[PDB]
Parts: sequence; structure tokens; C-alpha cells
Amino acid sequence: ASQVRQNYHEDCEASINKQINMELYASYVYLSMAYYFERDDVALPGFAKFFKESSDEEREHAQTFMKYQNKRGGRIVLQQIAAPSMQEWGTGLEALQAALDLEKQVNQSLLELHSTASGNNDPHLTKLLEDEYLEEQVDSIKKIGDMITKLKRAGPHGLGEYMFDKELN
Amino acid sequence: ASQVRQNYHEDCEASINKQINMELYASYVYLSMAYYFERDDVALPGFAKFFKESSDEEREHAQTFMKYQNKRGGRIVLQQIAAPSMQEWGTGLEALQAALDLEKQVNQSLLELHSTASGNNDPHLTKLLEDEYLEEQVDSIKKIGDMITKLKRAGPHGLGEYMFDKELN
Amino acid sequence: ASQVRQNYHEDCEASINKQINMELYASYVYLSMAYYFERDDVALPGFAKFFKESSDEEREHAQTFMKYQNKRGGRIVLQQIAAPSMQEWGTGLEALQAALDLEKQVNQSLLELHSTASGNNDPHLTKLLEDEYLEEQVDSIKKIGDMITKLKRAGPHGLGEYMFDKELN
Amino acid sequence: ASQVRQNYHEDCEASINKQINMELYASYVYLSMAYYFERDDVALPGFAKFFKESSDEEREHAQTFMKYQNKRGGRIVLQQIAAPSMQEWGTGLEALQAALDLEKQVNQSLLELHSTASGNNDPHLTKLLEDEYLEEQVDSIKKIGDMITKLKRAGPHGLGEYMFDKELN
Ligand SMILES: [Fe+3]
Ligand SMILES: [Fe+3]
Ligand SMILES: [Fe+3]
Ligand SMILES: [Fe+3]
Ligand code: NI
Ligand code: NI
Ligand code: NI
Ligand code: NI
Ligand code: NI
Ligand code: NI
Ligand code: NI
Ligand code: NI
Repeated sequence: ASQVRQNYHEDCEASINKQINMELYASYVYLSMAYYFERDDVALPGFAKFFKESSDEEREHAQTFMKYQNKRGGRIVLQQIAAPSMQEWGTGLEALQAALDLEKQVNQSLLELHSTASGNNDPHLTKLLEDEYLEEQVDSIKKIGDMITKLKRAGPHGLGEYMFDKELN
Repeated sequence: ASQVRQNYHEDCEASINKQINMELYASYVYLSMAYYFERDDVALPGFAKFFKESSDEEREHAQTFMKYQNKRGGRIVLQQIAAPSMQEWGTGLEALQAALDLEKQVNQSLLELHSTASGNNDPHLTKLLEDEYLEEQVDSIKKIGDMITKLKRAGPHGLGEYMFDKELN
Repeated sequence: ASQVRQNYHEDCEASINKQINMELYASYVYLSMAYYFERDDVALPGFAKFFKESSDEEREHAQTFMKYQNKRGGRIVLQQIAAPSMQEWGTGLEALQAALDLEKQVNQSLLELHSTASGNNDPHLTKLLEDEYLEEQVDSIKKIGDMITKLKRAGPHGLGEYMFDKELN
Repeated sequence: ASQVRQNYHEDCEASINKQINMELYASYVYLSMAYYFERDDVALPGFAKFFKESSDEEREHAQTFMKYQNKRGGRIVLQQIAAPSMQEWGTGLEALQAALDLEKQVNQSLLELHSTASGNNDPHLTKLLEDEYLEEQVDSIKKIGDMITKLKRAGPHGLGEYMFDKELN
């Protein structure tokens, strides 16, 4: 084993590698959305900026897990990153609804990782998940939920979508 | 009696204690409204901020009456603070209408306190009420009335409610 | 359910609402103490300031739980706030002893909330409690314990109470 | 009559002249106390400063009434200023007790002046009394009451009197 490895279960190591792939996938989905909203026939620059920054954040989430893997003496194994589920994302509201669903899927995976870490009595890893991931995920889900409600109020189509887009820009 | 007490009628002392409870109740109502407007299915941050600041102000009104009670040599008696009349406040307009009704109820109580003070020939207390409470109350009622009119013009639902909320934020 | 709700048990939601009421009650108790110590026949401005700031802090604790309820998709339910157990709090030492007892009651409630969250496998909530509440509570209990010991040394009556009051101011 | 005189009753004019004398008398009493506390066998510099500043304030109160008399077209009539009731004021506590009694006598005179003004339907004068005199008087009575309580706690003799004197300096 690695000279640093201590109290680090192989199941947690493997689950971290799977989570790295999921974070990279989420980054790719948000990158797709970002440039969809810069199409000349879409032109929603607030949504584009929101999803560009979300894509950057998920790439950083993946990197933080890669750093963690190395810190504990596990070994990073990278797999193919799936194509985003769509090439075109529809309205601003439909993209936010897809984002909410994705964030909740990621949250479920993080909670399953926490259960794996708890069951293997790894408090360093439950700590990482609670402080660096679970809090960010709940905050993101509440923010996107708020955004869906505000957009449904303002629009969700036409002038209201145009005006809501400005609050993101 | 207190070593400081002079020209301070027991009826005014008791009426101040009842008003302290009413100010604390109004603070509680506005606190309820503030966090109602931060629900993920409401998401009106301008309304939330307006009612948060209103809640803070009413708590300060209560404290100023508590300080006054002590200044005159009366004794503060604190009672239960009733639960707000609602748990959910409806639309922004319905909350403002409830706020206007509450502010007018508080105003009526303050005017009755002024009549009690006048009838007991307490010009220090009629002074406090005129300068620190009655002016603020009339200004608040005019402001909320204005807000109701502006929101009815802009909305009061949908995009207009969304846009009006921004002027409060 | 709320569009944001995930892994949030109804028992935790209800326990958070009960804790909100307890924090508001503690705020009310400390508000009572604060203005008791500004009576002309008490006149302990250091104690008054200590309990005024404590009252503000407990109101903030309540608000942080209200924000948390909304963040997780629970629904805030506000109840009557009981009158403080006393109208007059006696000596500075007796008030600190009452405060220590109240802080330990609040701590016990927070620990029971943590046990509820743990038993329902909610690591986001055990996280909130550990980082935002349990640490503050233990620090507050140690501070008030220290204060009781210092006041018993200095006074606890007469000149020593007068001098101790200055270290709080 | 004066070219400026309007709605100014001769009874109010005479009562203002009597109040001018009372304010000057109070200034003289506090001047006596101030230098009593600078005797080599008393040596309480905090008390001395407190009463020096109180003496200055009462002289300013007299001058504000003289300015008011002129403003309304009344005519200032100045009378003998009585010697202070004592030449030696005893302990710090006895001086504060004498000051509290004097401030309450002045307050009673001001309230009688307000009743005279009210009965003669002079709202300019009831205004002056409420804003410039009655508020200051109640604040002064509460402050001296607080001071008596703090000094009784700290001392009122010996080391506690020595230490209390420092908080005034
Ligand atoms: Fe992520
Ligand atoms: Fe108010
Ligand atoms: Fe608390
Ligand atoms: Fe005066
Ligand atoms: Ni579609
Ligand atoms: Ni996020
Ligand atoms: Ni309705
Ligand atoms: Ni107001
Ligand atoms: Ni006792
Ligand atoms: Ni605390
Ligand atoms: Ni004597
Ligand atoms: Ni004064």
C-alpha cells in the first residue's frame, strides 16, 4: 500500500473514483448548457454565465476529490465522460429543471458515499463530505429551486424570461 | 415607589406594558412574513428584506418602551407573545394588506395610549408618543399604502410582482 | 413535497420547529434580564449589555434555524413564545445561575436534535448542529461558568458585584 | 406690548421669570457641591466634575428661558439668588440624595409651568417645555437615581466611594 494510507477502505477509494466521474459529467452537462444559451437563436447571456460558472465549479469539485484520493493514498482511476443527455436544452426553465434533477442525483450519490464512509468508520471522509460537498449541494439545490420559482413568476416565457435572464447577468 | 417616579400614573404604566407586548407581537408577525418570503416556492427576496427590517424595527420599538418604563420608574411586566395569526401569508399583496391592517391596529393602540397619557396630564409621555411612535406609525402606513398601490399597478401577480420585488431589494 | 426536499425526515422538520421556539424563548428571557439590569434600583450596565447581546444572539440562532428549515424544504411553524419564568431576576449572580441553567437546557435540546438527526441518517443536519450550534453552546456554558466563578470571587455582592459589572461593560 | 408678542399670557411670562430664578438657584447649589468636593479633606474629583458640569448645565437652562422670554416678547425680571441650603454636603451619597430632591423639585415646577401654559392654550410654550426641559429633567432624575444605586452597591463609604468616584472622573 501507499506509505500514507491509514484507515482508508478500498470501497471508499472506489466510490471516490466513481464520484470523480460524476462530477466531471456534471461539469460537461453545464458546459453544454452554457454554450447552448449563447446560440444566436437562444441568446440568454445570464443563463449562459450561470451555467458556465456551474461548469467551472463542478470541475473544481472533481479536482478536490482527486486531491483527496491522493491525500489518503488511494489511486485515481479516470473513466470515459459520457456525452450530455441532450444537445439542446429547450427553454431557460427546462434547463433549470434539468439542472435541479442533476443536482439531486449528485446529492443522492454524495449521501450514498457518506453512508459508505460511515459504515467503514472513516470520520476523515465523512468530514470531507459534510464540509466540502453536502453543504454546497444543499445550497445549490435551494438556489436552483428559488430560480425556478422566480422564473415561473416572471415568465417563464417571453418578457419574463428576458427580464429574469438579466438578474443572472 | 421608585426613587425616580414622578407624575407617572399606574394606568399609563400598565398601558405601556400592554404596548410592549403588542410591539413584540408585530415584530413576530413580520419575522414570520420575512422567512415565508424565503421559502423555495415563494422566493421574493425584496419582500423578505422589507419584512426582516420591519421585524427588527418593531423589536426596537418594544425596547424603547422598556427603556421608557424604567426611565419613569415603572416596572416592566412581560407576557406571552402570541403566535402570528397565519403561518402562510399568500401573495406579496396579501402580506402588504395584512401589514397595513396590523400597522393601523398598532396606531389605534398608540392613539389610545396618548389619550390615556393626556387624561392623566403626563406631557412627558404624550411627548414620547408623538415624537417616537406616532410619527413613525403614520410614515409607515403611508409607505405601505404607497407600496400596495405600486404593486397593484405593476402586478399584483406574475411579472409585475417579480419586478416590484426588485425595488424592495 | 417541496422541489428541494431530499433526505429530510418529518421528525427532524418538527424538531427544528420546536427548537426555533426554544431559541426565541431564550432570546425573550435574556431581553427580560437586560432591562431588569437597567432598572433605577438595579443599575448594572455591564450585566445589561451582556444580556442584551445574548438576547440578540439567540434571536439570530432562531433565524438560522428558520433559514435552515427553508433550505431543506421544510415548513416553518411558529408557536406562542412563553413569558419569561420571572419578571425580576435578583442579583447578578442569580441571573447568571438562571442563564447557566437555561443554556444547559438548550444544550440538552440541541443534543436530542442531533440524536434525532443521527438516527434518521441526516449528515447535513448533524453537520449544522455540530458547527453552528453545539460549539457555540459549549463555549457559552464555559463562559457563563467562568463568570459565575469570577463574580463569586469578586463579590458576589456589594463592591465586588460593582467591580465585576465593569468587566462586562 | 412688544411688537412680537402674540398669544403670550402674562401668567406664563411671570412663571418663566420664577423658573429662571429656580434654574439659577440650582446652578448655585451645584457650584457649591462642586467645590465642596475639592476640599482637601473631601477630595472626590469625580463628584466635583459631575457637579461642576451640572452647575454649568443649569446656568444654560436659565439662559435658554431668558432667550425664550425675549423671543415671545416678555420681559426678563431677575431676583436675588438664594444662598444654597447647605455650606457642607456630607458624603457623596448625601450630595446625590440632595441633588435628586432638587431635581424633583425643579421637575415639579416645570410640570406646573406646563399646566399653566396648557390652561392658557400656549402650544409654543408647552412645546418648549416638553422638548427642552421635561425630557432633560426625567433623564437627569434617572441618571442620579442610577448613581445612588451604584454608589450604595459599591460603598457607599470607604473604598466603594473611592472607586465609584473614579467612574465619574
Ligand atoms: Fe459537484
Ligand atoms: Fe411599532
Ligand atoms: Fe441559542
Ligand atoms: Fe434645569
Ligand atoms: Ni420544450
Ligand atoms: Ni453547486
Ligand atoms: Ni390568496
Ligand atoms: Ni414602521
Ligand atoms: Ni434572592
Ligand atoms: Ni451563547
Ligand atoms: Ni451625615
Ligand atoms: Ni440635568
